[PDB]
Amino acid sequence: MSIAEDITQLIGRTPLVRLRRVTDGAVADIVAKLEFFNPANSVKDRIGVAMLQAAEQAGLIKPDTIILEPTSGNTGIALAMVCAARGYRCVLTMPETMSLERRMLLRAYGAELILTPGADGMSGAIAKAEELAKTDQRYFVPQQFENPANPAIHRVTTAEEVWRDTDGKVDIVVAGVGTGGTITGVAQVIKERKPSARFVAVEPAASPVLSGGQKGPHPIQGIGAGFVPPVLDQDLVDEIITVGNEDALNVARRLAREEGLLVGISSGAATVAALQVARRPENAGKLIVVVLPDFGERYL
Amino acid sequence: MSIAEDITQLIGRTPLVRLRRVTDGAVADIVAKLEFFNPANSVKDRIGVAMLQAAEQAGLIKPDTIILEPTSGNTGIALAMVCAARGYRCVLTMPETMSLERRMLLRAYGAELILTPGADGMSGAIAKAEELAKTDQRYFVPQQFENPANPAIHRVTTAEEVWRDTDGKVDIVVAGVGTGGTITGVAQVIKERKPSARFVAVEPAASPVLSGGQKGPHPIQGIGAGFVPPVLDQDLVDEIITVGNEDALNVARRLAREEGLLVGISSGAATVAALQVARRPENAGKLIVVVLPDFGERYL
Amino acid sequence: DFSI
Amino acid sequence: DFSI
Repeated sequence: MSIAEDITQLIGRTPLVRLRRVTDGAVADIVAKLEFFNPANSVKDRIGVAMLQAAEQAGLIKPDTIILEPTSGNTGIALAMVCAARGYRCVLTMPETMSLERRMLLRAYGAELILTPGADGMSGAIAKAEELAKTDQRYFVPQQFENPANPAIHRVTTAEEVWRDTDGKVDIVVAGVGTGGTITGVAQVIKERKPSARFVAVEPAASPVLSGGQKGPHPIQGIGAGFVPPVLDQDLVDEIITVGNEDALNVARRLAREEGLLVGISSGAATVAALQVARRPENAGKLIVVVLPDFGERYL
Repeated sequence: MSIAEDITQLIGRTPLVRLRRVTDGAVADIVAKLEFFNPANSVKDRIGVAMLQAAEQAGLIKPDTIILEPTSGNTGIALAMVCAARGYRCVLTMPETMSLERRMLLRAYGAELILTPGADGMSGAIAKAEELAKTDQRYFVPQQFENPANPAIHRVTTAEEVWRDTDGKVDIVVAGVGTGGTITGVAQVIKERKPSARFVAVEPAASPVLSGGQKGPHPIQGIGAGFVPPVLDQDLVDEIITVGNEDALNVARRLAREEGLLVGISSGAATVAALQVARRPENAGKLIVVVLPDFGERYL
Repeated sequence: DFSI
Repeated sequence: DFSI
C-alpha cells in the first residue's frame, strides 16, 4: 500500500518540466523544478519539516514547547502546516504590513499571529521574536537563516531529486536566494559529484546585496533578504545574476500564459536568469535546471 | 531522465494520506485522496486535459478552434491552464457574481472571460455559450456534464491510482458529485474488479437533487449542480449522503487545523460523509477512500 | 449558483 | 520588507 501516514510524508519529490515557449534565444535546454507541488505550495515545506524533525531528533522539543518564528513569507506557511500535522502550537511574528489574505491563510492552519509595527519591517518582527524567546522558555525558534537542517534537507532531498531525474546530466542549476538553503544544499552534493557543474545565485537588482550593493525594498518575495545569510555557502556559488522587478513580473506572467505554470514572482526572477545563462554559446547543448519556488495564486 | 515535456503530463497520480485526528468515532480506516496535488490545485485538471485530448484524438480541433465553456468553477481554471500549455485560445462564460480573485486567476492563465447577468446565474452563462457556439463555428465546447472523456479519464487514471495505492484493499469510496465523473469512473472500474466495493455520492443538504429534492443555492463549490448530470451513472452509486453547509465548513476547517490539509469546502463535505460511514459497526476494519477535490487557499 |  |  502507498499511503502516507501524515501530510509531512508528502513533502518534496517535486517534478521537472521542460520549458518550451519561454526560451527565447536559448541554446541550452531549460527544465524547471516545480516546488509548488509541495502540500502548501512552496519550497519552504521542505525546511518547515526538516527544522522540526531536526529539533525532535535532537530532543529540543518538550511537552510545553511552542514553535516561534519571525516570517512574513512561505516559511510561516510551511511551519503553520507542519505544526498542524504535528499538533504543535505555532506562533509567528510579522510586520502589520502583511496582507489580510496571508493572515487568513496562516490562521487557517491554526497559527497564531503577533503583528509588529509596520514601519519597523522585519527587524521589528525579529526583535519581538527575540524578546518573546528570552522571556518565555517554552518557545523554540527554528531560525531558518542559520539552521543547518535547512541546507541539509536540500542535500538529502532536493539535490538527489535533481540528480536522479536528470540522470546526472544536469550542467547548471539556477536558483533565487532567500535563506540560501536551496542552492547551497544542491551545490554541496552535485558539485562534489560532478565538479564541472555550475551554480547561479539570483537576487533582486533593487536589493543587490550578494553582488556588493545595499539593501532596498523590492517586490520579489522569497528572495532578497538584504543581508548575506549564514546558511549560504558563497564559495559554491559560481555566479550572481541580478534581476529587475519588471523583468521578474513579466517572465512570471509569461510562464503562466505560455507554459501553464502559474508561479510566484521569484520563479519569474529565477527564469529571467536561466534564460540569460541559456543564451551563452559556451552553454550550447547544456542542461539547465531552474528552481521555481512557489505557486502564483498566492499573489492575487 | 524523468522530465515532463509539458505541465499536462504532470496531471493526476495524486497521493493518499491516512486521516489521524478528524476521525471521531470511526471504526473504519479513512484515507484521503489529495487532488490539490494537481498542477492547478483541483481534480478538474484531469478532465480539462482529457476532454481536450479526446477532441484532438477525434480530429475535432482545427487551426482556428477556440475552446469555450460555461463555468464559474475549477473546470474553467483547468481548461485555462491546459489551453495555456496547449497554446489554445480559451473563452469562458460565467455570471458576473464570480469573485474578482477568480477572474484574475483565469486571466493569469490567459483565458478570456464573458460575464453574464448576475441574476441569471449559470443558465445565463450556459445560454450565452450556446448562442456563441451557434453563431461562430470556431468554438469547441467540451461540455463537461456530458463528455464521455470525463468519466473515461477517471477510469484510466483516478480509479487505477486508488486500486494500486490501496493494493486492492479499498472497501468504500466516498465522493462529492459535481459532474459525477469522479465517482462514476472509479465505480466503473473498481466495482467490476471488486464487486463487494461500495460507492457513496455526496451532495449539499441545501440542494438535495440526487436524493429527490429540489435545487437550492448553497456554498459547497464544485458539487450540487441542481440537476442529475448525464455523465453520472446513478446505478453504480450505492448511497447518497446529504451534507449541511455548516458541517461542511466545520470539517474543512478541522482538516486544515488538525491534519495540515488546507482543502476546499467540498472536501469538508466529502469528509463529513466519510466520517458518517466510518462510524457504522458493519464497516469495522474496512478501508474508506475519500476524495478531496481541491486546495483551500482558493477560498479566502 | 453552482461553481463546477 | 523581505518575505521569506
